[PDB]
Amino acid sequence: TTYADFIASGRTGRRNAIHD
Amino acid sequence: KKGSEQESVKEFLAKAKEDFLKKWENPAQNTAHLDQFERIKTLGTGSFGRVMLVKHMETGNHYAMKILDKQKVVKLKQIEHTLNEKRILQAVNFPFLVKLEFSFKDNSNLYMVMEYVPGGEMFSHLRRIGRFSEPHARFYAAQIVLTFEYLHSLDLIYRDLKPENLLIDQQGYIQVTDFGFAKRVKGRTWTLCGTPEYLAPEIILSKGYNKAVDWWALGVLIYEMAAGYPPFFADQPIQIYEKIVSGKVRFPSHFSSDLKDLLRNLLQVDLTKRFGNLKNGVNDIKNHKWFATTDWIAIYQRKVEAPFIPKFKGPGDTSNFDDYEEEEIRVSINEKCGKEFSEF
Ligand SMILES: CCn1c(C2=C(N)NON2)nc2c(C#CC(C)(C)O)nc(O[C@@H](CCN)c3ccccc3)cc21
Repeated sequence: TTYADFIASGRTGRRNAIHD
Repeated sequence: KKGSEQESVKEFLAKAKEDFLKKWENPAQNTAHLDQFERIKTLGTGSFGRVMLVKHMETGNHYAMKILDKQKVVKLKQIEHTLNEKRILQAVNFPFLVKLEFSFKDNSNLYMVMEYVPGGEMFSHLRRIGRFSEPHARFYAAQIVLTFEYLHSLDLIYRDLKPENLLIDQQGYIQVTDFGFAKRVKGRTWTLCGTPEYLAPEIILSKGYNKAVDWWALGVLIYEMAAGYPPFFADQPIQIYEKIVSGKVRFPSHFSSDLKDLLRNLLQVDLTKRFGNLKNGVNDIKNHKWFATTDWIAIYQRKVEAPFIPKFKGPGDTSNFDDYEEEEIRVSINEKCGKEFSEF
C-alpha cells in the first residue's frame, strides 16, 4: 500500500524548505 | 443563478489593491524593541533562526516572534527573501493570513512579531488523525483558494504552501504563516525555492515561472489532506522531482470522482493547461463540481461552522506545538550585516 511505503520513507516528519 | 457576487468580488479586490499599494509605498519599520517582550518558549526552528512564543509585557498579550540571524541569512542567500517577507506582510490584509504586529532589528538579528495561533499547524493534526474527510479537506481548500485569489490579485506569489505553514485558529479557520518565500512578481521569476514535495515542474526545470506554481501546490495540498500522504514522495528529493515532472499521479481508491477530476486539472505539469491559470482563472476552481456545496461568501465571512476545533487550554498554551530545544538569544556588541539589511 502507498500508505505503508509513505511511513517507510524518511519523509513523514516536518519538511524543511530547500532554503536557497 | 445570480453571479453578481462576481462584481462584488471584483469591487472588493480593487479596494484591496488600493490599500496594499498605499502600505507597500510607505512601509512600517522598527515599531518595537526586544526587551518589550518576554521570551517564553520555542514554537519552531530553521536554518537561519527560530520562532518563539512571547508576551508583550505592558499589554500582557501573547505573540509569536520570528528571530532571524543576519549572518546566517547572508550565508544562506536569503537576504532578499527576508526583505520580501517583511515588506509583503506589512502591506497585506486578509482573514486567513497571520498578521504582522511589529518588526525591528538589532546588532545580530531581525525580528518579526505576529499573531500567535494556538491551535498549531495543520501538519500535526493531519499526521495524528491520518487523513481528513473530503468535506473537512474542502473546508480548508476553500480558504486557500480565496487566499490565493487575494494574493495573486496583488501580484504576490506565496511559494511555500504545505500543512506545516497552515495554522488553525480557535474557530477552526486557517491562518497562513511563513511568508519567507513570498514575492511580488509581475511576469516571471526564477528562484529555486520551496519544499520538494510541493515544487511545481516549472520550478524544478529552472525555466522561469509565475503565480501558477501556487495552484499546483494547492493540488498537492488537497491531495495530502484527503490521502494522508502527498502525491509525490520518495526517500530523497532527487527521486521526488523525477516523479513530479513525469506527468503521472495515482489516487487513493477512496477519492471521489469529482476530487480526482479537480486534482488532475490542478496537477497538470504543463502550466498552460492548469486550473487557476486558464482563461477563467480561479473561477474554474470555484465553479468545479467538488466545490459545489461551498458557500464562498460565508467562508470569507467565517460564517461556516468548522469541522474541527483544536483544544484550547488558555492564552499562552502551546500543547498543540512540538517541543524544541531552547537557546539563549545573544545580541552582539557589534552591528552585523548593516548594509545588507538597511531596508529592513
Ligand atoms: C513556529 C510556527 N510558526 C509561526 C506561528 C505563529 N504565527 N503562531 O504560532 N506559530 N509563525 C511562523 C513563521 C512565520 C512567519 C511570518 C508570518 C513572520 O512570515 N515562520 C515559520 O517558519 C519557520 C520554520 C520553517 N519555515 C522558520 C523559523 C525561523 C527561520 C525560518 C523559518 C514558522 C512559524
